[PDB]
Amino acid sequence: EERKEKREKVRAGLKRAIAELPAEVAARCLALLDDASDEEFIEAVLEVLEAMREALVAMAREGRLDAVRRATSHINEVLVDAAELALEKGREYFRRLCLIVCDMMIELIRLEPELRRIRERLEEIRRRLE
Amino acid sequence: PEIWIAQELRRIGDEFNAYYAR
Repeated sequence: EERKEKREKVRAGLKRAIAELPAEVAARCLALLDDASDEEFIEAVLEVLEAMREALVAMAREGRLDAVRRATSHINEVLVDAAELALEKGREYFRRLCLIVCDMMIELIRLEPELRRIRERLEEIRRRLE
Repeated sequence: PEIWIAQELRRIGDEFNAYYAR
């Protein structure tokens, strides 16, 4: 039963994250989230996550370092429940999240001027999963 | 098992948002 609970919590944090995006991408991520039934959900989450990773890196090179922060924080508050659900449907669904989320933050860290410690752990967690 | 990596990712991810730009 708790699958539905964790799905609404992932639906909530991702919505709050998407609200920090431009309206062009905030439309597709929002339609993919709400037109995916209940078993493509994790696929839509990984789709919305891949579009978000695509979005936040462009704004990070622009100077929108505050929107990327506010957006990723909402990605963070649902990162554990998304991995648990993705692990419930398949070990590959777990691994897809890091390759999105881990790769997202890594490029976000590799863009901001002036911690390599976090970049370091993110790379190995990617390697250890690969 | 794998759930630890998830908790490690929020931990690492929450630290990224803390000490990002400023």
